[PDB]
Amino acid sequence: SFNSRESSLADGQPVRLYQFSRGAIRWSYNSSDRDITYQNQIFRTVPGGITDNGIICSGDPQSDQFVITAPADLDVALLYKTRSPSDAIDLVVYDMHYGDAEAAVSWVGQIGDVDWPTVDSCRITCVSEDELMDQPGLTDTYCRTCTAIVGDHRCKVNLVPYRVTLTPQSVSAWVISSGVVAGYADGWFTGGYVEWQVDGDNYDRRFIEQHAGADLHILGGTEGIPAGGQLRVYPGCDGLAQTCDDKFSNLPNFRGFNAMQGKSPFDGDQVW
Amino acid sequence: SFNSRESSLADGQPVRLYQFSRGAIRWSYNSSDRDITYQNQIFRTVPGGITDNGIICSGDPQSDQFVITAPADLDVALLYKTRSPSDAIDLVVYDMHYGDAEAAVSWVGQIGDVDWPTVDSCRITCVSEDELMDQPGLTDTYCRTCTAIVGDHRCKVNLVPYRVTLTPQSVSAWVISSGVVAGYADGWFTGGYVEWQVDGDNYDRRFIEQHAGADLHILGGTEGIPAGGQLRVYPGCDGLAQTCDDKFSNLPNFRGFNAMQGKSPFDGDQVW
Amino acid sequence: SFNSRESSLADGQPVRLYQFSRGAIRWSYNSSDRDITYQNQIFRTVPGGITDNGIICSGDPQSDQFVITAPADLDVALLYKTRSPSDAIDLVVYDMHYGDAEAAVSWVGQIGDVDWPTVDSCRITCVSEDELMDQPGLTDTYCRTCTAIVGDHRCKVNLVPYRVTLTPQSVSAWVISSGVVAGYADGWFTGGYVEWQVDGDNYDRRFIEQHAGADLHILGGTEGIPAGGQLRVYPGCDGLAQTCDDKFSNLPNFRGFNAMQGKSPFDGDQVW
Amino acid sequence: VRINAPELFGGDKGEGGLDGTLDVLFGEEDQGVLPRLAAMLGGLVPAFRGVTTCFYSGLVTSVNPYPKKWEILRRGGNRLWDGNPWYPEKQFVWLADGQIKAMNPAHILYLVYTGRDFRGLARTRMDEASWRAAADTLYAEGFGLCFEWTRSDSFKNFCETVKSHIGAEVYPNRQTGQISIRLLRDDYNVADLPLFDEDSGLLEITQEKTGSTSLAPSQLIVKYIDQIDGAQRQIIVNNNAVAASQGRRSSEEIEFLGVPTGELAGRVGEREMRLKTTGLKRYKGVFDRRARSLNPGQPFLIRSTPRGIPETVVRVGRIEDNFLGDGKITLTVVQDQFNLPAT
Amino acid sequence: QGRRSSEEIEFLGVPTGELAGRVGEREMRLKTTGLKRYKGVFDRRARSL
Ligand SMILES: [Fe+3]
Ligand SMILES: [Fe+3]
Ligand SMILES: [Fe+3]
Repeated sequence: SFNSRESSLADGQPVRLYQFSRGAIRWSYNSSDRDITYQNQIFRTVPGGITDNGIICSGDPQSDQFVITAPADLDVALLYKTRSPSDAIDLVVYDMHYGDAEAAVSWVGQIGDVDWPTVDSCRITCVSEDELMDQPGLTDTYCRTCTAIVGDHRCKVNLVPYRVTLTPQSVSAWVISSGVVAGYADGWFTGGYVEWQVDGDNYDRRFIEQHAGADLHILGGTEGIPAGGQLRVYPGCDGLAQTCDDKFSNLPNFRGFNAMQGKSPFDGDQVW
Repeated sequence: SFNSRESSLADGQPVRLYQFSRGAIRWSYNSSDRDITYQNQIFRTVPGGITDNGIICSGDPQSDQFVITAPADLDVALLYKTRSPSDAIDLVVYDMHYGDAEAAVSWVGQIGDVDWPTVDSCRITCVSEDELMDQPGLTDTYCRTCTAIVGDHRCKVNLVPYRVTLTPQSVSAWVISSGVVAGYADGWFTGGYVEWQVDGDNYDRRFIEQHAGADLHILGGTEGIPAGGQLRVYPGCDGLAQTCDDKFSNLPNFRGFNAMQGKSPFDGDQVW
Repeated sequence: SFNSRESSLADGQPVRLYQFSRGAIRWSYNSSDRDITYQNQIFRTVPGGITDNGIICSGDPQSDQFVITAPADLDVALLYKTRSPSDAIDLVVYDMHYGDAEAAVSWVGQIGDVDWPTVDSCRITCVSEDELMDQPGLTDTYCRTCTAIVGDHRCKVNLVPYRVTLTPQSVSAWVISSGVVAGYADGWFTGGYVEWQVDGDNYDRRFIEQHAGADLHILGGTEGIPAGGQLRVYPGCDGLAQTCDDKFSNLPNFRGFNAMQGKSPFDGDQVW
Repeated sequence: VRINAPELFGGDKGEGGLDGTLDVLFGEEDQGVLPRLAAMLGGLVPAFRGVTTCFYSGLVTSVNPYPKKWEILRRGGNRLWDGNPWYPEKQFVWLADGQIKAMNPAHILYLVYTGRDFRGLARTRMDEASWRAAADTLYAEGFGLCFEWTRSDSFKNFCETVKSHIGAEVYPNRQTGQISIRLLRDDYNVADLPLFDEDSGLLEITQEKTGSTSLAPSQLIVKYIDQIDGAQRQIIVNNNAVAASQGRRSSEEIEFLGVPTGELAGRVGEREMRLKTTGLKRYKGVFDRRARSLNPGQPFLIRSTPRGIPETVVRVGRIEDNFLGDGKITLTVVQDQFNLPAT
Repeated sequence: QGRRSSEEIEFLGVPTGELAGRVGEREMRLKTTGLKRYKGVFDRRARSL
């Protein structure tokens, strides 16, 4: 009846539904003045209303953004206030008419940017998957180092055995200290990242600038790190062939070119 | 008195005249509420009025356009509704004052674009000859083919003996069929064009995608082709030297370079 | 008290002062309706008021202009009406509150452009020193000529002995004639400039197109040259080494490269 | 042509030389087929009409199999114009005791506009009087240029380069509809030029553009190409008056590769320096119908006593007129400071 | 056309001359057939496009 209602000249009762999902956690909002139950999901009513600006599909990712307006107290947007969540918040938009149990999917995407122009409002800019095609695609260089992030699909190195679970001893503005890591050689954890559970099955990740003794340096500060929460810390690969094989014994998968050639052409001037 | 009237502080009676000409056919329009006779030519009065936006001469062809506003039923503009006429409609603009038999030429140009924003109006964009200088001017390539359109001033080939006058047997959406051309070898007419008289001494031209047996393929469809009108069809030159000389015996004027050199430099690496 | 008054919520009495300085001559203006004495300097009140548009410091010289609005009869701006003064008019802007003897410097710069949009107003565009960084900085070419303006810090040639003080015999639209220079060889003064005192310790300079006999050709016309005023005329250097040494004996400082090499590479094809 | 240089590269004791026979086919309208070329190459050999071609046969090098690149100088201009040259009495300009056979830029523009191989516009669309006057003036000034076409760009770019080189405006005349050319020279009488005043056809003048003098350059570098050898050359133009005032040295580089002689480059550089350092005054005036007949590049006088502007000579710039409706004719003008010195 | 006009288009991806001619015929037909462009306004009936 959704299509029939759209074609109807007197039963038009538009209502737009938004679904923000991050793994196992979902946030449901509706633009009407009362909650709507759809597919066993109830959508909350935001005091003040939630509205968008329209959907544009012109083939230009930079121009085809989707804008959401909502109060500054919106739960899903509140997360971005202090620090952007590590994972992207997928957004799905449905369209349905009051009194009908059928809805149609209109827009699908993820959060691109969030800002709070006024205390009584917040503007969210949503981007589609098409915008991820503007970055280069070379991803190849003939250099000495590995040119591969430890654990990627190219290194084929399993980090689960190297996982270390610990409770930090003391947390400071920029340094998190723990005695368990003090037993490892300096720089063992350099290049690794720290992941811990925020809510449900979602974890927030932070990279490590440097590891020295019992003190760990966290890039961008330690804000948001629970002082007593359980933390998982993985090591980091420098990328050198000696580092790759002595520590991880992954030399066969070494993607770097240590000593094949640095400059030698076959159309130079004098070989000697 | 035209200049005197322009300098006059109390006799200003501006009236703008437009003259659309295409060979032997002329269309005369005036912006006043009554017809004006000038040089033995009477200019019709369009119900609703005809007006422009102004004349700009800044040296930039892209910016110095001339815009005409007129109803959607204008006769001269009605031609563009279905398909643009093959020939360009030259436009000349005169200026005169009511009660005076002298007029001054203001703008000269040709139709650039026509559109119908509203059922009650039509907008015509007129371009000057200066805009034809934006296209390149290389017009030269050292390739094997002729690089010359059959019949141009460079080929120096007379197509009048090859003219064929015929009445089409059957006309379809995309194919025009005639038995007379069935007596020619396949591809004889490929590359040629069909011209027929529309009105007066003006003809509309259409190119031919392919010729096969008794069926002719017309680029862009056969719309606008009279089903019983007399049609003139000319052949087409493939551009190959063998094609040029065997069919037309125009080898001395052959502009192509068949076998002079494809790559051979005099500063290469090894001649053998 | 200036800062205290700015922080004050009830004593705000803003008043902006402008100081236009050119060497030994200063022009003082204020935006209030009465003259203000500051640092023993009294600022005139302009009938109609003087006001600006604001100060922008965004790091872009093209965008961070300062605009001044004042009547068309402003004394400092009146100079630009006929010809721009040779020297740049430095401008310093102060801020003070009525009843307080302390002022703060806000903007410093020089006149960039002046125009008179209306008979009752004039707009002055002021530019900062940052805009002088847009021009190139190569200032080096391996050519035969000197590549140095006579008298610059690179030529190290003292023009004071060559100074000639004279009273012109006759002044025309484009030619200034004097018999004293008639005693010099043709082209002796070519490339030089004429400087004369306008007011105080400021002189206006004009370059010379050509010198021939008793007649001097002035670039851009002779307008603004006093018919009886005292004029100082300096010679000009052609830039050739023979010209540099025979006339000025400054060959050791010759910055040109006469006969070191014109094309000769050490990686060519055939030395002979 | 009998080219005799068997020992150019030292002969047998060196790297060889250039010895052979050279045949040139310029590609005339009636050019025939060369029997030797067709016989040697064989197959379907056309006449190679419409294009200049050469056929070399002989020694190229010796000792080593690596032939060297060549450089050939070639003059042109008369074999163009298809079959009907236009005003040939002034087509070419002779420089340096006849060494350089420069071509008149006006002829270049006329060929580009009316050339059947370039644009093929009807010769009737060009105002003969203006073009002939421009060609006569250019020939009298001995102002020739040489160019080569390898950029494959739009006609507009090349035409703009030519105009900037010569300092001329090409516009389609509004009245007669033909293409007219006007040179920016001080070749006008003050009296005959029209005058515009508040009571004589001027409505309102808004923009003043006083300008500035402390800025602008003091030294100008002009780079040109000498056609005798094709080697890059440059000349230096200095502004002593502005240089003295300037606290620090300033320089700009302008390329006039079309200029074949240093003296001509200096002549145009003096014009550019005078224009850029004389402090032009720009005005944006509003006029009534009295300014209806003006065209781009046409100089005229303006007077406005209330503004304190005496009789001033200005050259027309951008034009925007409205004959019907608002009735507003607005013109943008610049002070007349364009002139090409002959010395 | 009163005077000759030409444009150059590069299709370096095309490996065969016949394929290049096939696409060039399409381009010529598109650029010389005189397309008509419209900017229409529709209600919800055009929602699924
Ligand atoms: Fe690795
Ligand atoms: Fe042919
Ligand atoms: Fe010197």
